[PDB]
Amino acid sequence: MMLYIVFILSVIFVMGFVGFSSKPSPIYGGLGLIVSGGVGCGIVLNFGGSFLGLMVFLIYLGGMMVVFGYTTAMATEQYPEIWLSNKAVLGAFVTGLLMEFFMVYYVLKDKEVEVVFEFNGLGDWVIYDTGDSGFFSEEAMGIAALYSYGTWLVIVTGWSLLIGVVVIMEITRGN
Amino acid sequence: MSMVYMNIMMAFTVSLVGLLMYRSHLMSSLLCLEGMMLSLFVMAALTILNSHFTLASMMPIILLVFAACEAALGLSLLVMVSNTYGTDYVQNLNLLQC
Amino acid sequence: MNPIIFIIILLTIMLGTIIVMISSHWLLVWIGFEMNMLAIIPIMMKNHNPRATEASTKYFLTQSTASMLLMMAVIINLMFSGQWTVMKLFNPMASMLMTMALAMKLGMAPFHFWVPEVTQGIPLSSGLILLTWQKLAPMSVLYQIFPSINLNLILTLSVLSILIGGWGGLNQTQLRKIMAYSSIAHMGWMTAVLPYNPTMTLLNLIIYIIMTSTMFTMFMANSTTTTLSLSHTWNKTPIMTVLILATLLSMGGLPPLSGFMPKWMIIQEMTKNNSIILPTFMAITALLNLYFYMRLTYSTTLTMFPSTNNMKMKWQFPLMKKMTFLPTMVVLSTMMLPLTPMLSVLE
Amino acid sequence: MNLMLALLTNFTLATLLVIIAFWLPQLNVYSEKTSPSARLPFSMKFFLVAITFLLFDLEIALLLPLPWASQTANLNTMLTMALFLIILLAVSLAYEWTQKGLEWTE
Amino acid sequence: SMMKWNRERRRLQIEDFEARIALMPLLQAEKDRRVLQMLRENLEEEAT
Amino acid sequence: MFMINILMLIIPILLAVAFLTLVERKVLGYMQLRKGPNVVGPYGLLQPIADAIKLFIKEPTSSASMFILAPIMALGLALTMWIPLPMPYPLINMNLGVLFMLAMSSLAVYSILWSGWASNSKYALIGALRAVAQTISYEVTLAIILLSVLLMSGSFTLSTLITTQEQMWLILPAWPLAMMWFISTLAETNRAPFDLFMAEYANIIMMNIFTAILFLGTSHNPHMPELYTINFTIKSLLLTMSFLWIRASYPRFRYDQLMHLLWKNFLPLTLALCMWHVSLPILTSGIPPQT
Amino acid sequence: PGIVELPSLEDLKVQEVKVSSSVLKAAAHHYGAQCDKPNKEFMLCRWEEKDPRRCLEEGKLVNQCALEFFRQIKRHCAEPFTEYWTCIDYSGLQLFRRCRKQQAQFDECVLDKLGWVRPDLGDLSKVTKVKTDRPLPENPYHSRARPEPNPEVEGDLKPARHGSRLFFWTM
Amino acid sequence: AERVAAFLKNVWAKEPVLVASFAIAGLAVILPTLSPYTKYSLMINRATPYNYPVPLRDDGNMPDVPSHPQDPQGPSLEWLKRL
Ligand SMILES: CCCCCCCCCCCCCCCCCC(=O)OC[C@H](COP(=O)(O)OCCN)OC(=O)CCCCCCCCCCCCCCCCC
Ligand SMILES: CCCCCCCCCCCCCCCCCC(=O)OC[C@H](COP(=O)(O)OCCN)OC(=O)CCCCCCCCCCCCCCCCC
Repeated sequence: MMLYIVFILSVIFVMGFVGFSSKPSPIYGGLGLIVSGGVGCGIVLNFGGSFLGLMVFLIYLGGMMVVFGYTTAMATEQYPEIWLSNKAVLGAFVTGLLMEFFMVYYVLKDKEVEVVFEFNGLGDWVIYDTGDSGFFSEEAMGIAALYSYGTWLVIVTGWSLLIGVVVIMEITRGN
Repeated sequence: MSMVYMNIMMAFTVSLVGLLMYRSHLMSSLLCLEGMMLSLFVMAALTILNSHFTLASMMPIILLVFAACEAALGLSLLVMVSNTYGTDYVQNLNLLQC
Repeated sequence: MNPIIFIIILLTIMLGTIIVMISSHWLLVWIGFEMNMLAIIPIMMKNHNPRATEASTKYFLTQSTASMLLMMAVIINLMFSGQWTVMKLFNPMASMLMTMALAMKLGMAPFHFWVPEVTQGIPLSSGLILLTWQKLAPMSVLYQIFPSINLNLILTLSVLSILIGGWGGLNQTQLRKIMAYSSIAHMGWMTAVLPYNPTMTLLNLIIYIIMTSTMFTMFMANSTTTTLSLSHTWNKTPIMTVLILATLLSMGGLPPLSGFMPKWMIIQEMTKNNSIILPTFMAITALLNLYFYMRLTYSTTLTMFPSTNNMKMKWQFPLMKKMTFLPTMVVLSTMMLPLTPMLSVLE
Repeated sequence: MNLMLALLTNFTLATLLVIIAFWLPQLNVYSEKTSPSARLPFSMKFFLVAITFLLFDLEIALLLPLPWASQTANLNTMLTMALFLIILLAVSLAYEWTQKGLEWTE
Repeated sequence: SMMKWNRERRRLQIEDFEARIALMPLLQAEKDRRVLQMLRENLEEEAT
Repeated sequence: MFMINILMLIIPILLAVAFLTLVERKVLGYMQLRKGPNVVGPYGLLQPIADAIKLFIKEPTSSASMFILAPIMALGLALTMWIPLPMPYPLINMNLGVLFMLAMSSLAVYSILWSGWASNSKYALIGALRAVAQTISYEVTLAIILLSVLLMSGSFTLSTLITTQEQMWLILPAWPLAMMWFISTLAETNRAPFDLFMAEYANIIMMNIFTAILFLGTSHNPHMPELYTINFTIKSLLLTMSFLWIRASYPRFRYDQLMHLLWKNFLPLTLALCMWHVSLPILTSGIPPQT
Repeated sequence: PGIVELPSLEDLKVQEVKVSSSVLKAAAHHYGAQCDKPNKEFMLCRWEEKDPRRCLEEGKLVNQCALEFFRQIKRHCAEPFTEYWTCIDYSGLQLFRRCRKQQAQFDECVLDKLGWVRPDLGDLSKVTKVKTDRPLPENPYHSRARPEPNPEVEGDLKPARHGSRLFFWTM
Repeated sequence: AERVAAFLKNVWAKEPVLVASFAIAGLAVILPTLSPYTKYSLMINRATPYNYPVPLRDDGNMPDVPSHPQDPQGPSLEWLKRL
């Protein structure tokens, strides 16, 4: 069963997406995005992306989603709603989970489903690589190449972040 | 394609529909805009990591920085909308119908 | 804004567009769009009112949706080709997503609903950037991916845009609403000819920008934003009404003005490929645009609407607005038809 | 497996210690105790501080690969781009500082 | 002091890497024989 | 066998935190010319037991779920921070151990947000938003300082900090960073003069354990691992005692002043020292090995 | 498509080097200076041929030189070597710097009983050259023929005949 | 000059924290260019062998490529040991 941990993790990924996509109060909305973000990091970890997965926790969850919850607490109702207590929120949740469960059924039963693309359900491990014994992490070498190879990426990315600060101070000044 | 792609593509679609089907809180839609980015981060990282395309390893990081920079701008607009009306309801943004 | 910051923000708007135009990598195309959107939100809010904030929010939501679909199409393309080169896409689903992302960014119908509302909600100077400079970056991408674009999709959007733009303008008395619908209708011509000859898509883009800039520049000179406020122009600057008439007749595609040139060259390129019905339908439908342009000339230049007593006090003061390049722009907008063969410089 | 077992234990033990802490008190059966728009309001300063954190945090993610970046043969380019990122991190702060973004007087 | 120690650590890493380089041929040869043997084994059960 | 190891880590942590409360009250007392607990058990050694029992039998919201999640998140994540600590051998040996701790520490700010949110009081919420702003502000210097230190170490591995300091503690080459790090941990743990309970005190010990490793590295002899643990424990205890020492001797900051303490003193100086420590290994030819 | 060719199990057989990783690590420096010739021929084969099948004989000589190497030690220097790799095996990282005394004893042993010299720092990382008789793989990637290029437009650029020839324009 | 030593003396009195930061950042930017040991950093990074050193087929005219790892030819790390 652990042989399909990446598929099991990706099923919870979708359920968490159905969570905040059905759009309960923006406070359970942010809780579903946190669970999916953490589950989403788990998938990246199992593919060899240790640094990319940890960048999700450090930046996405501990940075972006913190500011979302912070902003949500300052300007949004303050009182949540019992999850699924609203008809539309509950109707979309069941609809999503039904399609999530039906896709899971036909792919595992038939080891294949066809929705826009062709999907094969033999497992995710079957495409893994069978050759590496280098004494370094390839992820780390690729990311570390940013400062040598990606001079142009750094410049535009740096400028955008500086301009983000300038832009956000203008937007909120009010005169 | 592999099986995990089925669900990462399912999650992008779910958050796309969630984004285009509004309710009332403008905050609830910005989270759908960030669920879309999260799915695209995971989809890209799996492709790049599995294919061993080393220099592309920094693409997910750049995509994460820019999208978060976007969300910072989106939250700022939400806060300015909240000032004018006391709530982030999207039905209060209908002045420009005429 | 502090004038120095305003200049830097404008150069970031330009930098984002240029990054898209010079990039051979799909991530840098996405980054240029992201940077471009980031810097244009400031100039839309710069007068601070509920309408300017509504326009900026509606713009942000629309453009942000388009960029996530663009990134999704870029990743699908990577999965199926293992490369990032800005060129034809290697998956039909990637092409549908990119074409719809660019259509949303252009405001093409049926992704058009934001254009009239966002344009009405911001200043004239900001609207000029929205309807002119903002078309370059999406257009230059459509220019390079066109060999893989779905013909029924690109032609479906173009026809829809020529109809929606023409009909939507008939019911408008707001000059910013009129210009927005004019922009939608003109986008429809540029993408109709793209599958056949991308050069004639650049020709129509250049000439549309030149004439659209001339209009906004002339609206800004007298600070006129409604039909009735523009109808006072004859009693302050009579020269401006003549230039407004000429430019509006040019935008209508009437010979021998410069605006006839793009429509002329597109019909030629479409018939060479045995497209007879579509250019005939398109050209007839453009008569809607000429109608609500002609309405504007009636209340501005060809009749004299009633004036006000306080208009007498304006006669004593001169225009102090910069009106940069207006004399050159108006002469390119009206008197360029004899030099039509010069379009080869765009080849 | 080890990490998953450790996380499961840590958050299972926390869960147990939380529920029983919610239920052990009801052993006493204490007597019933009769105790019968959308802005806080919020100040724009507490919003800017969070956003400035986010934007600086993003620029930190760009610096995290620095320990690995020093291992390259193109050290002149690496050093120039590293000092570029930190300096613009300082430039952003100097803009915040000089435009009173870092104040608390209303 | 940090400079002296870090230089000494780089030298140890070079020696550590060089021991690997000396052994890579022997590990590469056995990896080849394990891959082909596994493929040959799979082909037999495929035939049946 | 692994399950014993995780139990042999959690239970001592809870016992250590329980008796840290005793040490706090006696250490503060003697600095204040009094004694502190010396009646409940000899030298007060049973005071933590008495407090615990009393607390759990005492008589005991806007969101029921969030009122349950908040204690679990803080308590679960406080214990998780200990799994990669080389003492000298980590329970979980991670190549990105330092990066893991920054990530988990960041999530700690959620319990503050959720607990304030679940309170139901507008007043309670803004108090939480002030606490969240203090934390994330001072997470900036922790991350940048830690990055500056790791440029002399060479990786994100926590056991590599042991090897980095084989000849000499990093406090000597990095005392200006250690100063701002130590204050940032107090602000991060919302300790005096930045105080504007189990999970809270577990972080306090863990942050001081992490400080000893980062700046006061203990020599490790593989044949006698227990000596490292003793020396390691002593260094962390004294660092924890210095938290008590600092609390007794200072008044409290104002909220705007501690924001100013970071945004206008630590961050400008922390940025410059980051630049300095990127350049220094390159110009001295003392770049550490990547492995 | 064709049938993937696979050598039979009989051809894949060879006497293994059944010593643990710390045993290899301890002999690695001497091993890389004694068995360099057969080692480098196998690696030149692998990089040149890009095919594990085309280098199965060369890989058997790698084992033969490795087995012989470990017998040289077992015949003269067993105890100093056993004492040395037992020190390496203790460390979790299998560090060299923790066993410099036992490494020393092993070095004088081989330098007296066998005449071996430990390569200096940087030696095993040199790019060397190998004399081989195996023919160079001419088309290792098994490429097809490349498609023919389009004709090269050549000649003098004369002005366009009668100008643009666009509708009625005479220039 | 002396109009400047009075400026510097004023900031040293009113903003010591910033004077230190701007002093350290200037040293960080400048010293790497003026240091004689910055070249050894490039060499040491270039001397670390991550990959296998693939041999060269010995056509017959490669005089400076060694035939054996212990041969005199080829680059040497002698500077590294003394350094
Ligand atoms: C070049 C090759 C292609 C050929 C196509 C033809 C191109 C021509 C158009 C190009 C653009 C040029 C525009 C010409 C502007 C003419 C302005 C003018 O002549 O004066 C306008 C007049 C002056 O008003 P005032 O300010 O009082 O000055 C009095 C002096 N003390 O203002 C007034 O007194 C008010 C006038 C009342 C309104 C009259 C409306 C009719 C105007 C007809 C001219 C415009 C025609 C444009 C269409 C092209 C025609 C073919
Ligand atoms: C010099 C290089 C060679 C080194 C050799 C040694 C020579 C050292 C000479 C250094 C001289 C530097 C002098 C700089 C002084 C700082 C300017 C200044 O006076 O700022 C004062 C002002 C005070 O602010 P405030 O207290 O809020 O208001 C007054 C209330 N009484 O504050 C302000 O005006 C706002 C300014 C804030 C921005 C300054 C900090 C920069 C941002 C942090 C990054 C620090 C690293 C520097 C990065 C720059 C690129 C290197």
